Amino acid sequence: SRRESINPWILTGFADAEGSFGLSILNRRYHTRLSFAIVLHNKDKSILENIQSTWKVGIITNDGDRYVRLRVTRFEDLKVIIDHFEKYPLVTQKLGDYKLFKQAFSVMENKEHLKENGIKELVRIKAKMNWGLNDELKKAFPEISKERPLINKNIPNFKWLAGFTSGDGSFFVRLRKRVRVQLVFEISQHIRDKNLMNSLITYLGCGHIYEGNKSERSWLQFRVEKFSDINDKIIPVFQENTLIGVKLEDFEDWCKVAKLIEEKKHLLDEIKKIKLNMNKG
DNA sequence: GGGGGCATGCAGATCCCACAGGCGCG
DNA sequence: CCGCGCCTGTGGGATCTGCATGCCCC
Ligand SMILES: [Ca+2]
Ligand SMILES: [Ca+2]
Ligand SMILES: [Ca+2]
Ligand SMILES: [Ca+2]
Repeated sequence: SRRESINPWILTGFADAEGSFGLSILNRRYHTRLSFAIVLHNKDKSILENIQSTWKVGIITNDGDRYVRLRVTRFEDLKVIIDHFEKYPLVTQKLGDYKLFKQAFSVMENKEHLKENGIKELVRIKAKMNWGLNDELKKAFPEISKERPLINKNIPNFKWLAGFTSGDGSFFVRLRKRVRVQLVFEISQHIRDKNLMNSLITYLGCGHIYEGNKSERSWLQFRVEKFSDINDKIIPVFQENTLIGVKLEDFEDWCKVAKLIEEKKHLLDEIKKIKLNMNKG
C-alpha cells in the first residue's frame, strides 16, 4: 500500500493540472467546508498514492467503477497542503483559487466562520473562487464580485513541467497512410493560461501554439511535431525530469519509437506493436 | 443535547487528451 | 515523387467542481 513519494515540484505541477480547491458554504446558520481533491482514472491511482505518501495526509476513495479520488477535508491536514504550496507555489490560474482557499482557511482558523461576519467574508471569497457563487448564496448575500488579481507566472523549473505534463500532457504516435510514423507531443490548456502555454515555446526551444477560432474556443494546444525537436529537446528533458503515472509508461514506449525513427524506422511492425500497448492498455 | 468537524457518496460541468486530414515545402 | 511538418479540426470522457447526509464527540 505504502508507495513511493514524489519530488514536491512534480507534485505541484500535477496539482496545477489536476487539483481542485473547494469552499462549500451550505445551510445544514451555514456549514463551512474547505477541501482539496484530485479525480483520476484508476490507471493513475499510483499518482494519488504518491501524493498521499508525500503529504502524509488525505483519503483515497473509489469514485465509481472507473475513477479514483484523493480528498483532504480535515482542517489540520489542510495546513500541510498550505505549507507545501507556500514553498512550492502553483503556476496556473489555480494559484488564485489556492490563495482564496488559503484566505478561507485563515477565517476558519480564527473561528470567525462560526459568526455572521465570517460567513459574509467567506461568501465574498467564494465569489472569486472557481465557478463562483451558486444561486442561493447569490440571493442570500447580494453585496458578489467575481474579479480577483490577475496571474501571469513563468514556468518555475522542469520538475514542475514533468508533473504538469503527467496531468495535461499527451504522448502519442501517428500512423498516416506507404505508412509513415510521426511522434507528437501536445499539452492542452484553457485559454485562461495562454501566456503560460506560450511560455513553453521558448522554455523548450520548440513547438507551436494552435488556437482555432479564438472567439468560439476556450482552450488551446502547445504541440511539437518536428522529430529533431522531439528527439533532441523533449526526450532529454523528460528523461532527466521523471514523469509519473501511466504518462511515464507512455513516454517510455514513445521513446522506443523514437530510437527506431532515428535508425530508419521504415521496415514498422515493431512500432505498430508498441502503439497498441500505449493509450489502449 | 447538539454544534461543528469529519467522512462519505454522488451528481454537475467541462477541459482536456489522443488523436485525423489537407497540403505546402525542402 | 517522397517524407515531413505546419495548420486545421474534434468526440467524448477523464477530469475539475460542487452538493448532501450521517455519525461522532466535547
Ligand atoms: Ca488541467
Ligand atoms: Ca489545469
Ligand atoms: Ca490527466
Ligand atoms: Ca487534466
